[PDB]
Amino acid sequence: MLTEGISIQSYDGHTFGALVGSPAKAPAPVIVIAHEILGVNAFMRETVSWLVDQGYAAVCPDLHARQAPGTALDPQDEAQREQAYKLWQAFDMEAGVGDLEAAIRYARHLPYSNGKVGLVGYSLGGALAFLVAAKGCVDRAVGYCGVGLEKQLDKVPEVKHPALFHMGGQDHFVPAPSRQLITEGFGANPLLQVHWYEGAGHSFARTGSSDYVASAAALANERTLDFLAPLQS
Repeated sequence: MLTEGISIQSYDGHTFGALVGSPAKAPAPVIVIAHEILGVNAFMRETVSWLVDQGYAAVCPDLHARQAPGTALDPQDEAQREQAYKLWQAFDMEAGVGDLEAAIRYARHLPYSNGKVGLVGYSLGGALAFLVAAKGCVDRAVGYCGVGLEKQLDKVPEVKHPALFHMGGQDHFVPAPSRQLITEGFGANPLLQVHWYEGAGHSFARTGSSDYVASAAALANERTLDFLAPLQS
């Protein structure tokens, strides 16, 4: 689902929609949400609503718009998971970062903005959140369950503002050696935090997932809100 009429234009003239949640009160910091491989779906709707309830405005851009506008896949359906994996395989990460940078610029200019913008990414969005933190577009970045972080360690010293990462300890995408590489690499830059959730799998914070772990999701989410709170006026 996207908000009708919202259109954000990127570096190369590509435009895309977004689901937008205005804040309960103005002004407010704005959180750009980088979605999973499944697009702007029920979990994104829940995430916008949650951040609005917590004193933010939120903007979830349609990152699959270069491939197919309005992707909103339900992870309960095998056919829809299959379409998501096909979209991910083809997804241009660099163009994703560009679209997120455009969404952040859009977020800064919203009429109720207090001048501060954060980014929170899940899955696909978690890996994009690290890349955006390296570019420095945002005031604070958060990434849940990003894949392939161990292949981006050269970017650790590029991070110049705080970024927080939540990672499952039983995430098959991040096996023991990868976890070790990420832990040692990220540890060199005190602007970064990486927290591991022992006993929790890849989608431990996604409501409805068979991977969901309430205790872990609760702790990660509490940490996220405490990390974002300094952006509030």
